[PDB]
Amino acid sequence: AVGACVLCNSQTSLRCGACIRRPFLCCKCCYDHVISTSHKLVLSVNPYVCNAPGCDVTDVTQLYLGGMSYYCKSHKPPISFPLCANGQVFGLYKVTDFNAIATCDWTNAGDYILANTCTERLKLFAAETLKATEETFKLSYGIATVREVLSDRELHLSWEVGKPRPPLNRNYVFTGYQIGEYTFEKDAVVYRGTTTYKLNVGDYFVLTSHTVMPLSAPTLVPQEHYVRITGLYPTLNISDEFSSNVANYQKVGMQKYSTLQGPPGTGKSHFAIGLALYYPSARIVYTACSHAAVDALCEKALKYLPIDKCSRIIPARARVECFDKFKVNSTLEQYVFCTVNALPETTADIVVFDEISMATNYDLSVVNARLRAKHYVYIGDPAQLPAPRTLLTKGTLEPEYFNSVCRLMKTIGPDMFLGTCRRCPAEIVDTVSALVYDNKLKAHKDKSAQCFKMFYKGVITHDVSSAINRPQIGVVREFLTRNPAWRKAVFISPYNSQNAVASKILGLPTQTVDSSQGSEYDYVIFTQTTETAHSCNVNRFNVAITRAKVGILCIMSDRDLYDKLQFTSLEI
Ligand SMILES: [Zn+2]
Ligand SMILES: [Zn+2]
Ligand SMILES: [Zn+2]
Repeated sequence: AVGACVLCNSQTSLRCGACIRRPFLCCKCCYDHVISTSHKLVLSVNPYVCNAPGCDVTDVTQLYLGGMSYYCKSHKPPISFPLCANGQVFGLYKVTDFNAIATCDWTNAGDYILANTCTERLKLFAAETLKATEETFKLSYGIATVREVLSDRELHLSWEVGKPRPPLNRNYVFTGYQIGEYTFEKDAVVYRGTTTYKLNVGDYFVLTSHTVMPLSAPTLVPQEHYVRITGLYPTLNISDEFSSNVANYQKVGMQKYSTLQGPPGTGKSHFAIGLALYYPSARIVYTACSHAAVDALCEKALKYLPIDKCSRIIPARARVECFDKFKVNSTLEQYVFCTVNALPETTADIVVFDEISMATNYDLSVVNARLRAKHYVYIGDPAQLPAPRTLLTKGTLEPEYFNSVCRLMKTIGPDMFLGTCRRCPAEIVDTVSALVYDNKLKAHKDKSAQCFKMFYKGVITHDVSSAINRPQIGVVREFLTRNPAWRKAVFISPYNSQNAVASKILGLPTQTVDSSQGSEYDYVIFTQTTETAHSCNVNRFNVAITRAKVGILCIMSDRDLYDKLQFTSLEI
């Protein structure tokens, strides 16, 4: 019952029994908590409660020390000291922001803003509290039981009354009863088991709520600048292919952590792998939140780094298929490729943390906890998509509050900017450069003259809250009859349910904007589906249209975003 004060570090025996995470608070801080919030339970070796038989007074503000023991006003002996006096709470060794973090329900943007503008120890408290609150909310959704099994990929579900039903997308992973993890898509529902299984009737599905470990390591270790490349040995022969990156590579070596903002198709992957070739003896751990981002770093590594010195870490509770072509789970290889959640406790010359817009402050802490390293490299794009905040329903989370790295990239700027898009037709590069990159992103490719926009609001139907626009798909179908090059196009929308309808009617492969992030395709068809905050978010829009290598068709609901597309407008 003895720890350091999460606000100021001062030793104490006071934790807040009201806070879900029960943080150690110093007497000066514990007071300013209890006297400002509904949080009145203080703990030490024993609870600060009235010790008189049958008395229920736990409010420290109505409590006194009578000898060794605590009493309320009604029970205290004549010789007693109140537990709250002169801005302190009686403890051994004798905050506005802490209070808002400790009591918020995390449904408001301002809660995430504060969890990212605050002091560094408060970012860990916030990150821990948020994640705790996120997991306890999963317990609020109704259990799903299998009524009947139609096919090997479709069944009929019965939903517990008196509890709400979860969104049936790829985000929401269920546990079958442990008969493998399962997702569902929309009275016929499409089921997808991790382990293939004759899905027994009576079997039930639940959202597994994993207990939240406390955090220790800061989001960002403290910054160190060096006069010379520290702890790394650069090649004197580096292939022309990576010549562009040498100054950035020397910056990586001359400070503790560095930030790389790389817009779509600007060479983030190339940069990350180019780092190993420039520091050829350096042990490098390649990490991201998702298997897809880590796999993408693997595909690049396979092309440039010796396969014998690469390992893909894969936890024995596997959830998707991972990259196969490396030795699996060899923690000691020079090159290690591993999701944040699966990181081993180890050291490294360089940690490369990729897709940083998708990381939470929880993830940034875990990494600094599990990996002791000479250099930390943070790669991604704050103009791209953050991790979903399942609890956030009010306000929009701006890129400067995604996590500590994005806040740095949005405030003091990134240490390094990849400024030339080599993926996208210039029509797309020019659109996004103006929209989210302050005109700093340059087109390598010419205009493709295969980038089209149509303003067509259509009709918005909903499967629950998930939007569908059949007329927008109708327009796409018409377009395809006259544009046969697009037969191979990937269909993209901000909505799973629009994607389900586009699958049936068009037969095109289908992606949400959020699932499309990090991928590229020759041709993209985008239906905005709706005018909502979701569908008009400039980051989501940016990702949507930068997936395309050759052509994009955008059926738009929003005038502002429509007019900004530097595309040939179509009629109908
Ligand atoms: Zn509290
Ligand atoms: Zn304190
Ligand atoms: Zn009492």
